Amino acid sequence: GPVPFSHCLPTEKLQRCEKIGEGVFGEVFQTIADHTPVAIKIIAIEGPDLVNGSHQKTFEEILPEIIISKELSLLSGEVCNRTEGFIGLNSVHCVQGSYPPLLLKAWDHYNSTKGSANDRPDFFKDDQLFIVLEFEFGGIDLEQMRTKLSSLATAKSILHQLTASLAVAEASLRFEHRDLHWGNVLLKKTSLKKLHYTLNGKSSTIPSCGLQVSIIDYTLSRLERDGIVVFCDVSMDEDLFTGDGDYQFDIYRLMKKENNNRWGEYHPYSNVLWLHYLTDKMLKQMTFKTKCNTPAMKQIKRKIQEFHRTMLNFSSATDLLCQHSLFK
Ligand SMILES: c1cc(-c2c[nH]c3cc4cnccc4cc23)ccn1
Ligand SMILES: [Zn+2]
Repeated sequence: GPVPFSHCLPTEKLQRCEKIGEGVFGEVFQTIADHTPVAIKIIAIEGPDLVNGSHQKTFEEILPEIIISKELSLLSGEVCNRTEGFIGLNSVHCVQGSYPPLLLKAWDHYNSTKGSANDRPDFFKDDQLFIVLEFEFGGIDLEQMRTKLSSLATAKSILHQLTASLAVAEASLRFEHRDLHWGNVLLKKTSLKKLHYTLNGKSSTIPSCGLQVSIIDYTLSRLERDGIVVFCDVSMDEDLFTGDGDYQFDIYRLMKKENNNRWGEYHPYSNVLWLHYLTDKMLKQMTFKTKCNTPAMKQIKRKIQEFHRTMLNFSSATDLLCQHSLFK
């Protein structure tokens, strides 16, 4: 059976909710559970009302996200193919109720301060179902940190972390993110100097520059285990491929070209495309505490420029991580 909203979000948890993000198919709140920060994603399912410009997902249409979230969450505890560069999934519930006024309050504050593209979620009836995913808290997204990084050395760490994470998921799960815009890259402060990953049994380190990167939001993602493929089939979707105003929206069309609109197949080139979009963002749309005025910064910039103009000649995140000069 579904449980009441109160079972997942009792009052003290609701009272500490702060909205941190959104999309067509999800509101995301930060809160505290057992004195520990968490991020809660809430998705309306199975209901008749339009929400945020779409029909609601069915339970079946949400399973891919749940499954892929569970799989990627495993990767921090594996051995041969191991990374912390995804996000932990703690729990999944099916909840029933109208939307809690306290969530509406936090939604309102977000709308007042950052602005929303979503409908105010205030029209759901007390029979409405939602999926509630509780994740580990992964930090602040790269878009909101676009004026906050220390230098291009930090950016280099971020690219390396992302490439490694995607490589490990490629090797373990034939994973493609398929929607890795800069909202889906989280940064968190760490006092670790060196982050560790293991790819096909070989362990390596990455200088952190004080950040841990987490890749989030598996709504468009694809993977497989033992020949069973889990993905979001967008072969008939029209909107996803007619965006403009940002390279982000070319990526969707370039992915479609690479895979011939067959979304069940494995095309890890999609990870390269996203990494290219991210590198592009770092070179064009970011401001740094240290400017381009030292030999070191000139060199790292030159290297990231060389990465930008050569990376699309590689076939996967694995290929980039193993072969590209940037990571040597
Ligand atoms: C839209 C926005 C988001 C989103 C923005 N900022 C976030 C921070 C999180 C931290 N940890 C874990 C998950 C988190 C999720 C988000 C996710 C999905 N769709
Ligand atoms: Zn429970």
